[PDB]
Amino acid sequence: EYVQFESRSLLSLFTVGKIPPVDAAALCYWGEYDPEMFDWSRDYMIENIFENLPFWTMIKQTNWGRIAIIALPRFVSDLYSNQDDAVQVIIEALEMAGIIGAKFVSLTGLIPSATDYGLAITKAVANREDLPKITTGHRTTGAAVVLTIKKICEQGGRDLSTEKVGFIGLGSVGMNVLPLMLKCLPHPQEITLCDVYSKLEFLENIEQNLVHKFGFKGKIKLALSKTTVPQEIYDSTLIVGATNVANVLDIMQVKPGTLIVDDSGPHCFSVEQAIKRFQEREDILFSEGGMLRSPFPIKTTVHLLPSVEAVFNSNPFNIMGCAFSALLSSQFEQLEPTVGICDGEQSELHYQILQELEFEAGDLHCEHYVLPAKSIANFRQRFGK
Amino acid sequence: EYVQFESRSLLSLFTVGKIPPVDAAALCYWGEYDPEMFDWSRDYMIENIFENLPFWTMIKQTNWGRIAIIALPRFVSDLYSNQDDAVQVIIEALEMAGIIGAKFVSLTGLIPSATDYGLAITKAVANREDLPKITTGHRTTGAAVVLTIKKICEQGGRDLSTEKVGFIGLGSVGMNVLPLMLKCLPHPQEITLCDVYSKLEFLENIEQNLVHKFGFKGKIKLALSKTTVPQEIYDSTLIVGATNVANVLDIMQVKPGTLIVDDSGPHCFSVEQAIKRFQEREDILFSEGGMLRSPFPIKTTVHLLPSVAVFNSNPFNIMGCAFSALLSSQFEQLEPTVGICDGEQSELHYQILQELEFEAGDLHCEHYVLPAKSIANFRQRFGK
Ligand SMILES: *SCCNC(=O)CCNC(=O)[C@H](O)C(C)(C)COP(=O)(O)OP(=O)(O)OC[C@H]1O[C@@H](n2cnc3c(N)ncnc32)[C@H](O)[C@@H]1O
Ligand SMILES: *SCCNC(=O)CCNC(=O)[C@H](O)C(C)(C)COP(=O)(O)OP(=O)(O)OC[C@H]1O[C@@H](n2cnc3c(N)ncnc32)[C@H](O)[C@@H]1O
Repeated sequence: EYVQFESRSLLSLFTVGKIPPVDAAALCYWGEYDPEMFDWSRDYMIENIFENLPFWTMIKQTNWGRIAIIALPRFVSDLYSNQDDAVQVIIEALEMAGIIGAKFVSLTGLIPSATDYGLAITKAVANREDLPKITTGHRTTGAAVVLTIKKICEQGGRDLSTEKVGFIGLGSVGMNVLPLMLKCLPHPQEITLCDVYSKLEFLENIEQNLVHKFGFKGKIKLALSKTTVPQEIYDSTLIVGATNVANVLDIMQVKPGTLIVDDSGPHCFSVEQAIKRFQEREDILFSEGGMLRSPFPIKTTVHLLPSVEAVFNSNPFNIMGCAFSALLSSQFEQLEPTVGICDGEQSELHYQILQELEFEAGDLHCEHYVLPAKSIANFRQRFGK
Repeated sequence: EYVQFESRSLLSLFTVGKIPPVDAAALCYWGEYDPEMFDWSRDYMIENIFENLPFWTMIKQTNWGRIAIIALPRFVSDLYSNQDDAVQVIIEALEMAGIIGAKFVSLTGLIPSATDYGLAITKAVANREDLPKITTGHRTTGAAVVLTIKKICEQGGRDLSTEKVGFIGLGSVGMNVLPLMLKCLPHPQEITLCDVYSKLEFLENIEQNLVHKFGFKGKIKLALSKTTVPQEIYDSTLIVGATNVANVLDIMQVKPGTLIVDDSGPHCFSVEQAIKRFQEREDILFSEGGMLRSPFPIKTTVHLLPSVAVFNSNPFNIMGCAFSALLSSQFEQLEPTVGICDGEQSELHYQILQELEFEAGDLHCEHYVLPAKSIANFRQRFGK
């Protein structure tokens, strides 16, 4: 009904006028390469499975316009292993996106982290005016995470003002969330900042800004990670994750009653262990942080790659925040696209427009698993006020 | 080499900038469907193999620009039985062609014959301004045939002024050839006009134009067909075919020393029997008529449809009416042709081709090339 499978090439159908142009696009990639998960080398898959070409795989038709989902013919390790190659395949994808009508293109996942947050792309296309504008979409991602913090506190039966909040990963997304949360929601009583040892000075500057720029009056703690989070993080009652490193948090050690919002992909904790613990004990709440719930249902068209071949039954109201960011920039000129580490209060404009449009966070879920509403109510009966 | 196989979609490669745009396109179709498919239905091919989409299958890189070859997702019988659908899929292919750069698009094969010579396409594109221009390319086809007539007489040791010429099929292509032949080459001794019985009045008018308009002083004979060609046609020593019906001419009945230039597709005689007879007796010269020979080798990129001869192709050869779309984009005086146009711009095409050092392709029929030594034997037994 809201999900339609298309066996024919979306690009071919577009070029003969059988499907309309899109207004925006979002670039993704094929996860991570593991030699024990595939029959062939990395180079074989890139050349023969992905054909070294970007692949237009989905259309998301929202009330605010159409988004093409385009997959780069690369794994995440390829983006980091050669930034020049990453930029060149992204430029090939931007040329395709422009032909099919995109005006703005979102860089999802770790594409910003691997490309100087878009700046390496913008410099390589500065001499071109025929390509769509790029955005990391991270201000909208930041607002989706704050909306999820709001929702998981509501579903948990608690107020944020009583929480001890631990931030795991204070990179581009993480530092969009922390100031916006302080702007939009009641201040918690304690904030822990957790990142790797080499970012201690960076974290100490964040602590200064918490006191003197963002008006935070509660307790502040710094927690340095090595291969995993230090044990102090398990003192937090709300954990907010935005790491580029999987499984740094042991979900079996969070205390009963803990709320977890995580935009990390893969998650900073084990999804299968979190689900098992929730099914057995119903004593945590956990969710993706970057997903928005549109007030109107979204029509999704899906064209699977035959060689690469949870789509059906997927929630038709849900859309990823940074993907939707590209439509926000075309609909509302004030919501300018973002490249580089962008510091400022413009995230509040993303939060305000999302609320005026009656977006909220997606219902609590983690990859394939939706937390059933009765189990959430059981958690709330035991661990709320 | 000059032929390059590409396993990836040309359309995909173009949209990422790995293939440059083209200057023109030519539409074709997937031959004829019949129980020769032995394993798959017609609707299964159209719905699941062609996917009801045009298929960009080749690029030809010439010294005068690039042309995309695009196959319509239909068989030839589908074009005649349903002119409405044929126009609809052609307009879909024109939108793709415009996206990949084509300014002019040729309609090859029987597409003009089944679409009122492009008039039906022009009608349905109405006021749309986002599509490339179409052309039948038949004025360039006519120039290729006249160039082949010139070439087969060169190599046969014969001169046209002493020949008895029989035209089989006087449609769009055939009537581009005849006036142009009279204008560019020495007038033959005799001309026979052969078409279907229902076109008698049309042929009678051609005869009046031959004498009073084109200044032909030789003998003119009309000889209609009811199914196969009448016996009068076998009195001809040069036969020029352009029918939309196959196997109306019996190659076994032609006299020794007969020259045959055929643009029919499939041919109006049996290709198998023509080869067999030529090998055993070497008493006929026969060739395609619509094939041009470029002075420079053409580089071809081929993307074969994954479901469904090319490397054995002459890299100098290019089909006349395909090339016509490139001529229209290069030379603004060679206007595109839609409908039965007649006219005498045909000389311009012929003159431009000679200017560019084009000639007819070497004598060949489909996959078979007539060996140059067997051509010399013919010239000994039947030339001068
Ligand atoms: S489009 C919306 C973006 N989100 C998604 O697409 C879903 C998940 N996909 C991802 O690619 C990533 O998980 C993120 C995008 C969420 C990473 O975000 P980003 O902010 O762009 O990446 P960045 O490299 O700038 O910061 C990452 C952050 O994580 C810290 N970190 C690494 N290891 C640790 C440990 N062990 N503890 C704590 N922090 C850690 C990095 O040092 C860095 O600051
Ligand atoms: S790129 C240039 C186009 N040529 C080709 O692509 C190669 C061959 N492909 C074909 O589709 C056809 O063979 C032609 C294009 C050569 C057909 O020519 P055209 O002029 O466009 O078609 P039209 O229908 O206008 O005329 C055909 C002609 O043949 C007559 N005819 C039919 N049956 C007979 C018989 N038995 N005898 C004599 N003539 C016959 C038709 O009445 C009709 O007038």
